[PDB]
Amino acid sequence: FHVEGLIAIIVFYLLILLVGIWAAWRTKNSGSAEERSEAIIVGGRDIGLLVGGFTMTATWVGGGYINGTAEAVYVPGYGLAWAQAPIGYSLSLILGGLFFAKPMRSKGYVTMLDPFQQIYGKRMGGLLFIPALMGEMFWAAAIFSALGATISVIIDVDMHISVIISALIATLYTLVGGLYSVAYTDVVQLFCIFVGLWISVPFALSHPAVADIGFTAVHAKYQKPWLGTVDSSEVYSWLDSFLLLMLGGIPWQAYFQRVLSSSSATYAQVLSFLAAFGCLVMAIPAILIGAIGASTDWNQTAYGLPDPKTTEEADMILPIVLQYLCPVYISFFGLGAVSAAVMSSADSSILSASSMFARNIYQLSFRQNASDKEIVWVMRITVFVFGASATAMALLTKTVYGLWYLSSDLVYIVIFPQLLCVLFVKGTNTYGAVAGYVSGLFLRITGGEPYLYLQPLIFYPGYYPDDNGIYNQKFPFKTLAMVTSFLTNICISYLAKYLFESGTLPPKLDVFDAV
Amino acid sequence: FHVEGLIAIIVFYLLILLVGIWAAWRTKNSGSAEERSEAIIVGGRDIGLLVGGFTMTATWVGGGYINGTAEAVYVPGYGLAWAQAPIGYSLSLILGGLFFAKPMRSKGYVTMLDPFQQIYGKRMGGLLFIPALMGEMFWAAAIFSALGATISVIIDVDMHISVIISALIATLYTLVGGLYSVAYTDVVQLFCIFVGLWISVPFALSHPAVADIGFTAVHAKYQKPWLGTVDSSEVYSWLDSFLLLMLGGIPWQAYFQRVLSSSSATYAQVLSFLAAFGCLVMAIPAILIGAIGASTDWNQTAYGLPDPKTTEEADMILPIVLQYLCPVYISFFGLGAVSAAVMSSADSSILSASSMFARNIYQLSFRQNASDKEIVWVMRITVFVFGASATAMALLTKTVYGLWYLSSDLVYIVIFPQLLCVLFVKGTNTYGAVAGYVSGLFLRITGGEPYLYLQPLIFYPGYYPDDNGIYNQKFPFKTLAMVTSFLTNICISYLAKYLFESGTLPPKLDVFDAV
Ligand SMILES: CCCCCCCCCCC(CCCCCCCCCC)(CO[C@@H]1O[C@H](CO)[C@@H](O[C@H]2O[C@H](CO)[C@@H](O)[C@H](O)[C@H]2O)[C@H](O)[C@H]1O)CO[C@@H]1O[C@H](CO)[C@@H](O[C@H]2O[C@H](CO)[C@@H](O)[C@H](O)[C@H]2O)[C@H](O)[C@H]1O
Ligand SMILES: CCCCCCCCCCC(CCCCCCCCCC)(CO[C@@H]1O[C@H](CO)[C@@H](O[C@H]2O[C@H](CO)[C@@H](O)[C@H](O)[C@H]2O)[C@H](O)[C@H]1O)CO[C@@H]1O[C@H](CO)[C@@H](O[C@H]2O[C@H](CO)[C@@H](O)[C@H](O)[C@H]2O)[C@H](O)[C@H]1O
Ligand SMILES: *[C@@H]1O[C@H](CO)[C@@H](O[C@@H]2O[C@H](CO)[C@@H](O[C@@H]3O[C@H](CO)[C@@H](O)[C@H](O)[C@@H]3O)[C@H](O)[C@H]2NC(C)=O)[C@H](O)[C@H]1NC(C)=O
Ligand SMILES: *[C@@H]1O[C@H](CO)[C@@H](O[C@@H]2O[C@H](CO)[C@@H](O[C@@H]3O[C@H](CO)[C@@H](O)[C@H](O)[C@@H]3O)[C@H](O)[C@H]2NC(C)=O)[C@H](O)[C@H]1NC(C)=O
Ligand SMILES: CC(C)CCC[C@@H](C)[C@H]1CC[C@H]2[C@@H]3CC=C4C[C@@H](OC(=O)CCC(=O)O)CC[C@]4(C)[C@H]3CC[C@]12C
Ligand SMILES: CC(C)CCC[C@@H](C)[C@H]1CC[C@H]2[C@@H]3CC=C4C[C@@H](OC(=O)CCC(=O)O)CC[C@]4(C)[C@H]3CC[C@]12C
Ligand SMILES: C[N+]1(C)CCO[C@@](O)(c2ccc(-c3ccc([C@@]4(O)C[N+](C)(C)CCO4)cc3)cc2)C1
Ligand SMILES: C[N+]1(C)CCO[C@@](O)(c2ccc(-c3ccc([C@@]4(O)C[N+](C)(C)CCO4)cc3)cc2)C1
Repeated sequence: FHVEGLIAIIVFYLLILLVGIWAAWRTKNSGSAEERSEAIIVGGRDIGLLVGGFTMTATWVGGGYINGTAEAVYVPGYGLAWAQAPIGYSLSLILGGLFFAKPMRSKGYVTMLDPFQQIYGKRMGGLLFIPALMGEMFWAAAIFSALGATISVIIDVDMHISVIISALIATLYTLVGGLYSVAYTDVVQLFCIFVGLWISVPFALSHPAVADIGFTAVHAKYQKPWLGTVDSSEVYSWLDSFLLLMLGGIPWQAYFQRVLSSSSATYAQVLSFLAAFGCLVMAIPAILIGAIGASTDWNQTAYGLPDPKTTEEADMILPIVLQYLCPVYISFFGLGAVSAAVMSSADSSILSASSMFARNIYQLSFRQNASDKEIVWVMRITVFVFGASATAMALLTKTVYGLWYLSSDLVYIVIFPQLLCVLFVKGTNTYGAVAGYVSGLFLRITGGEPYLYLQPLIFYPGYYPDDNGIYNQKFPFKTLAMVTSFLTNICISYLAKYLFESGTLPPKLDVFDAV
Repeated sequence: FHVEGLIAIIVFYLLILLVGIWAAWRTKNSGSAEERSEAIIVGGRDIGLLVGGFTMTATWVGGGYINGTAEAVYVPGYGLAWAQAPIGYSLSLILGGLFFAKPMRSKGYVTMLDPFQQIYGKRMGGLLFIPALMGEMFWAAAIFSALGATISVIIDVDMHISVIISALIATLYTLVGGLYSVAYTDVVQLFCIFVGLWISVPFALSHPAVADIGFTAVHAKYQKPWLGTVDSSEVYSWLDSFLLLMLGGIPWQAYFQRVLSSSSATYAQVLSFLAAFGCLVMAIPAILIGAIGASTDWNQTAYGLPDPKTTEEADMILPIVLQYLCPVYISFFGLGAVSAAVMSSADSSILSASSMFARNIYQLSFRQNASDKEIVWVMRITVFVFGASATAMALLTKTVYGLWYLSSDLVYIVIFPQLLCVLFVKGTNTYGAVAGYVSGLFLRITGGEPYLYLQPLIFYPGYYPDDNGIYNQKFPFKTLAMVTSFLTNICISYLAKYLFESGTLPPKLDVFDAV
C-alpha cells in the first residue's frame, strides 16, 4: 500500500488546507462591511501582478490539459501536430489580453454576465447563464475523473474515496474563502505542479528501457512516429479544432473573474501574457513525457507484454510513465503535481460558477432587495451544492468526457459571438440576440454529435462513417455556426433598429427595449 | 567565413541599437526639467515589476557567470560541487531582498554612496568610491574578454574587432540613454540569452558521440567524474568561496541602481526573488552543457585527438560544445545569446560606475554649485571614457581575470561590513570607519595573492605550495578580514563616542563630526 505515499498525500492536503485557512483569516477587511458579496466575489479588486499571473496559469493547467496533450502525443494516428492544447491555450490567452479584458477592467464589472445583463434584459442575462454553468460543471467533473484515475493507477486506492476527499477539500476551500483564498491556494499549487512535472523528465528519459526519442520523431519504432503529420484530407478538421481551442477558452468566467480583480488594466493585460508563458512552460514536460512513452518498449519494464494502447488505457499515459519509468519517490511527486493541478482547476471552475449564479441569478433577477448576509449565505451554500453536483456527475457517470467536450463547444458557439457583439460593435440589441442564440444553438445541435453516437441529423459534406456507421462531419460547422450567429445577430439587430426608426412596424408590439 | 553568421550578428546588433534608440526617445519627459541628472541616473523612480526583474536578472547573468560554471563543471578536480556561482548568486539575491534594499527604497537615495556620504564625511564618500569603481571596471573587462574569446572561437573574426564593436555598442547605448534605455535593452537581451542557451541543450544531448551523462556523474569515463565531491581537507576553502559569493555580490552598485528605481519597496523586494529564480533558470543549461562536454569523447568529433583540457582552453568549454556538438544555425543562436548576456552585464556595470562617479565625486564633492547641463554632459562624457578605459584594459592586458577576482574580493571585504554598519547598527561614526577600512584593506592585501603569484607575505596555516612554490592559504582569511573589519569598526566607533561623551580626551583634536 506504501503508507509513506498516503501519509505524504494527506499531509500535503492538510498543508494546502492550512494555507487556505490562513488566506480566509487574512480576507476579513476586504472593502467595507456592506459589499461582502462583491468583496468575496472579486477579491476587493486588489491583487498583485505575480499573484494574479500565478493563480491564473494554475487555473488553466488542471491535469486534463496535461493528460490530453500526453495522450495525443502518445496515441498513434494523432501525433504531436494534433495536440493543439498548448498553442491553442497560449494564443487564446494572448488574444484575450490584446483585445478583451481591457474594456472589462475599464468599466466597473463583477462577472462576465454583467455587461450582458446591462445591455440586454434580465431574461437574456439569466438565459445565457446556463451554457457557461454547464460547461464549468462538466469541466470540473472531467478533471475530477482524471484525478481519480491517476490516483487509482498510482496507488491501490478506490477512485470514489480519492475524488470525494479532493472535492471536499475544494469545497472547504471555496466555501470558507472566496477569490483571495482560491488564489492563495493556487499560488502554492502552481509551484507544486511545476516541481512535480519538471523533475520527472530526466528520471524518465535516462531509463535503460527507453530508446532514442529523437530517432522516433521522423522514423518508426514499435509503432508509427510520434510526430504525427496531418493529412491534407483533414486540414479543415485541424483548423476547426484550432479555432475552437483559440476562441472558445476566452469567454470563460474563470478568465473574467481573474481579470476583474487586478488594481488596474495593464496589470491584467500583462497577466494574460504571463499566463500564456506559464501554460507553454507547463505543456513542454507533458509533450516530453508523451514522447518518452511513445518511444519506449514494454516487455522490458514491470508492465509486461500488452501495451497501454491495446488495453485502451492511453488516456492516462502520463501517470503510467510516471509510475513504471520513475522511482517511487518521483512517482509520488508527480502524483502530487497532478492532484494539485486538478484541485486548482476544479476550485477555480466551481468558484466561477458560484460567482456567476449567486449574483446574476439571485440578486439581479429574483430578489432585487436582499441583505448582504442572505447573499453571502447563498454564496456559501451554492459553492457546496454545485461542488456536490459536480462530484456526483464525475463519480456516478461514465460519459463525462464527451459531454464536457460538447459543453465547451456550446459555450464557445453561444457566448463568444455574443460577447464580441456586446463588447465591440454598437447597436446589438436583444432582438437580434435572441435570434442569433437560437440559430447558433439549433445549428450546433443539428451539426452532429459523433462522440456519444446520439444523432448525426443534418449531413455535411464528408460523410465519414464511424464504427457504428454514424455519419461524421468534415466541414468547419463548429466555426461556421459561430460566424452564422455573429452575422445573424448583427443583421437582425440592425434590421430591428432600422424598422423601429422608420416606424414601418407599429411600436405597439415592441416587447423589449429598442426604441 | 559563413557570411550568414556575420550578417545575422550585425542585424541583431542593429536591432538592439534601434531598441535602445527608441527607449532614449521615450525617455524625454521623465520628471521635470531641473532633475535631469537624477532622472537619467535612477530612471525617474518608476519602472514596472516585470521590467525590473527582467533587467536585473539580465544584469547578473553576463556570460562570465555561464562560462565559469561550465568550466568548473567540466574541468577535472573541480566538479559540480565547486561551481558555487548558481547557489551563491541566488542566495545573495534572496538575502539582499530579505534584509537590504528595503531601507534603501524607504529613504530617498540615488546611489550606494549616498548613505555613506550622508553619515560619514564627503572625504569618506569619495574614498569608498574607488573599490567599487575598480571592481565594476574589472568585471566589465573580464566579460568583454570572454565575449572576444567566444567570438574568435565561433567565427574566424579577430578578437580586437569584436570587442571594440560590442563595447562601442554598449557606450552608444548608455551614452544616449540612461537607466531606462539600459533596462529596455536588457529586457530584450534576457529573452535573447534564454532562447539561445535553452535551445542548444537537446541539440547537444542527442549527439551520437556523447555518452550517458548520468553514468559519469558517479562513475568515471575518459576522466574523473564530473560531480566532483569536495574533500574534507578543503571544506574551509569551500565555505570561504561560498561566503564570498554570498555576501560580496550584494554591495554592488548594479544591485542598488536597480532597487532604487521601483515605484515602491515591495516591488524591489519581490524583484530580488524574481532575479534569483531567473539566475537559477539561466544556470541550469550552463551546468547541463558543462556535463555534456565532460561526458563526451573527442577523437570522434571534428575537434580531434587533443582534448580541450590538455590544450588549456577549458575556460571556453561552453562555445566549444555549442560549436562542435551542434549545427551551425544553433551555434549562431548560442553565440548571440552569449553576446547578449555579455552586453547586458557590461552596459549595466559601466552605467553603474558612471552613475556613482559623475554624481558622488562631482556634484557632492567638487562642484557643489553646477548647472544641470554641465552635470549631464559630465554624465555623457564619463560613460564614454569609462567604457573606453574598460575596453583598453580588456584588450591590451592578459591578467584581467585574476585582477577581477581580487577586485571583487576587495569590494566585498571593504564595502559589505561598512554597508552593514551604516544600514543596521547605530553610532558607526567615521572615526571607526577609517580604522575598519584600513585594517580590512591591509589584512586582505597581506592575506596573500595566489593568482598573479605576486606576494604571499603573511603566512596562514596550511602552507600550500603552488607550481612556483608560493605559499597558498587555507584559513578563511577572506571572511576573517570582513569580520575583523566589522568588529573593529563597531568597537572603535563606540570607543570614540564614549571618550567624547566622558570628556576624557579634549575636544580640540576632534577632526571629524562626532560630538
Ligand atoms: C542539471 C539538470 C540535470 C541534472 C541531472 C542530469 C543527469 C541525469 C541522471 C539520471 C539518473 C539519476 C536520476 C535523476 C537525478 C537528477 C535529477 C535532477 C532534477 C532537477 C533538475 C537516472 O537514474 C534513475 O534511476 C535508475 C538508475 O539508478 C533508473 O532506472 C532504474 O529505476 C527504474 C525506476 O524505478 C526501474 O526501471 C529500475 O529500477 C531501473 O531501471 C531510472 O530510470 C532513473 O530515473 C542517472 O543515474 C545513473 O544511471 C545509471 C544507469 O544508467 C545507474 O547505475 C549506474 O551506477 C550504478 C552504481 O550507482 C551501477 O551499479 C550501474 O551499473 C551503473 O549503470 C545509476 O543510478 C546512475 O549512475
Ligand atoms: C525545445 C525547443 C528546441 C527543440 C529542438 C528539437 C530538435 C533538436 C535536433 C534534433 C535531434 C534531437 C531530437 C530531440 C527530441 C525532443 C525535441 C523536443 C523537446 C521539447 C519538447 C534528433 O534528430 C534525430 O537524430 C537522428 C540521429 O540520432 C538523425 O538521423 C536519423 O534520421 C536520418 C534521416 O532523417 C537517418 O538518415 C539516420 O540514420 C537516423 O539516425 C535525425 O536528424 C533525427 O532522426 C538531434 O539531431 C541533431 O542533428 C544531428 C542529427 O540529424 C545530430 O548530429 C549531427 O550533427 C552534428 C552537429 O552538426 C554533427 O556532429 C554531425 O553532423 C551529426 O552528428 C545533432 O547532434 C543533433 O543536434
Ligand atoms: C518479449 O517477451 C518474451 C516473453 O516470452 C521474450 O521471450 C524470451 O525469449 C527467449 C528466447 O527463447 C527466452 O530465453 C530462454 O527461454 C527459455 C524458455 O523457452 C528458458 O527456459 C531459458 O532459460 C531462456 O530464458 C526468454 O526466457 C523469453 N522471455 C521470457 C520472459 O520467458 C522476448 O525476448 C521479449 N522481447 C521481444 C519479443 O522483443
Ligand atoms: C582515436 O583516433 C585513432 C587515430 O589513429 C583511431 O585509430 C584507428 O585505428 C584503427 C585500427 O587500426 C584504424 O583502422 C585501420 O587503420 C589503418 C591504418 O593503420 C587503415 O589503413 C585502415 O584502412 C583502417 O582504417 C583507423 O584508421 C584509425 N583511425 C584513423 C583516423 O586513422 C582510434 O580508433 C580512435 N579511438 C580510440 C583510440 O579510442
Ligand atoms: C507545443 C508545440 C506546438 C510547440 C513547442 C514545441 C516545438 C517547438 C517542438 C516540439 C517537438 C519538436 C520537433 C522534434 C523533432 C524534430 C526532428 C528534427 O530532425 C529532423 O526533422 C530530421 C532532420 C534534421 O535532423 O535536421 C528537426 C526538428 C524537429 C522537427 C523538432 C521541431 C520543434 C518541435 C516541433
Ligand atoms: C546548481 C546546483 C547547486 C543546484 C541545482 C542542480 C542540482 C539540484 C542537481 C544538478 C545535478 C544533480 C545530480 C546529478 C546526478 C545524480 C546521481 C543520481 O544517482 C546516484 O547518485 C546513484 C544512485 C541512484 O541512482 O539513486 C542521484 C541524484 C544526483 C546526485 C543528482 C542530484 C541533484 C543535482 C545535484
Ligand atoms: C482527440 N480528442 C482526444 C477527442 C476530442 O477532441 C480533442 O482533440 C479535444 C478537443 C478539445 C478539447 C477541449 C478541452 C477543454 C476545453 C475548455 O473548455 C477547457 N478549459 C476551460 C479549461 C480551457 C479550454 O476550454 C476546450 C476544448 C479537448 C480535446 C481530443
Ligand atoms: C576556480 N576559479 C576558476 C578560479 C577563481 O575562483 C573561482 O572559484 C571563482 C571565485 C569567485 C568568482 C567571482 C566572480 C564574480 C564575482 C562578482 O564580482 C561578479 N558580479 C558582480 C557580476 C556578481 C558576483 O560578484 C565574484 C566572484 C569567480 C570565480 C573560479
